[PDB]
Amino acid sequence: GRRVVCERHRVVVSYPPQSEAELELKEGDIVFVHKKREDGWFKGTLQRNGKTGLFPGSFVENI
Repeated sequence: GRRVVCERHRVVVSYPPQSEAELELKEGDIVFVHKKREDGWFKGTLQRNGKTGLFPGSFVENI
């Protein structure tokens, strides 16, 4: 019941970052979601490169 801050997701649609605040997503990447924002952007950390940043939530799916 305690907050989930490391929720495992898979990237469904690749996303190129518009700035350094954003994460590059590649299809198939594993991303751990720390926060889902009211504006629909997620904060998470990629397993592949260890980077933390913001990305559009609709581009990922729960595992």
